[PDB]
Amino acid sequence: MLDQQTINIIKATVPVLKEHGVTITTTFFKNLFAKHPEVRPLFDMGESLEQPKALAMTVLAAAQNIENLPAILPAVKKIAVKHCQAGVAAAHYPIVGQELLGAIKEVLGDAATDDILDAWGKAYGVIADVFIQVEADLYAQAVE
Amino acid sequence: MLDQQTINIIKATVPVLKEHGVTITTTFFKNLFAKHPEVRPLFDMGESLEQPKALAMTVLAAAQNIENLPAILPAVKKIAVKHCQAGVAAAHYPIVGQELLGAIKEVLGDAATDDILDAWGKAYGVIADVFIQVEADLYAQAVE
Ligand code: HEM
Ligand code: HEM
Repeated sequence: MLDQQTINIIKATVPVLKEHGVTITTTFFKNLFAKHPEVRPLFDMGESLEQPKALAMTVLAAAQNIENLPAILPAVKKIAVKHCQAGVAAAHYPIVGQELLGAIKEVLGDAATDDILDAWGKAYGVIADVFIQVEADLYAQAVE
Repeated sequence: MLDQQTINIIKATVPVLKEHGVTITTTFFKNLFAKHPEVRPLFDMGESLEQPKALAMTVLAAAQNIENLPAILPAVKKIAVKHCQAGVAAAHYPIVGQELLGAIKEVLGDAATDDILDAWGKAYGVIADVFIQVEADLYAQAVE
């Protein structure tokens, strides 16, 4: 669980990140696909490489709700179904986290202190752990 | 969210409460029904007054998992269905919390420091909030 200052940072800064949403989203996907070619096949439907554009913004929405994560469970469950369909693994989450933080660092710029970036790293980890556990149980459910 | 000290108290003491499970369970239900006659109709099937004996022990099991509450979601969802079926309200949860804490105080006796009881109050609140939100979404889902 997160300490209070971590939560204060998330609550205080997420509106800034949301205001600059288009930059976060596009930087995130650019860096994800460029630096991690191994995940590109998961985003291949069917026709140029396709993107769930709300992915990063949905992390931010979860973070905004960091104190009432149960409230976002209906969204999580639906996304989790798509993840398990696509073959998302627990080991993917640190990769997504790394590139999200890179995008956050870009948007915040001079305002991107180590403590603030650390805070978002911790928040992402808590949010990812929710998806990871839900998806693990979904994977288990599929071979009942 | 809970602070680290609160969590550490929960982790350290929940095994003691589990060892004394039968006393917690029986004290809880005795006091619940005696002190809150208005909830008795919810435990009325049909033929003696009925008890989900695992109710308190399931709070303790959730507390054991306080750091990975997503792990208990498959159980929570199933219990939530039963709650919404029975007519459990958000306003009921503080009542159950009160009588659970009363039972904990009974079992711990000499060891029931104010800080330990406060920690269990906070932990219960977090756990109850999970059920409350899930059940609120279930209630809403029923009239879509
Ligand atoms: C960590 C938090 C994450 C969040 C909040 C998130 C959020 C989302 C959202 C909102 C969608 C679109 C769902 C829809 O409208 O159908 C999506 C789709 C997708 N995500 Fe995630 N995601 C996360 C992590 C990941 C990770 C680690 C991967 C690993 C590659 C991943 C891969 C995908 C893929 C492949 C799709 C497309 C599924 C499809 O095309 O049907 N996501 N995600
Ligand atoms: C975090 C708090 C709570 C937990 C962990 C919990 C847990 C449980 C469990 C394990 C059951 C048995 C489920 C089954 O095996 O079918 C149950 C049933 C029940 N609980 Fe809860 N409970 C909680 C709060 C409450 C509250 C606040 C009320 C308000 C009166 C309540 C009323 C009931 C009733 C009436 C049933 C019987 C359902 C049936 O007969 O189908 N519970 N609960």
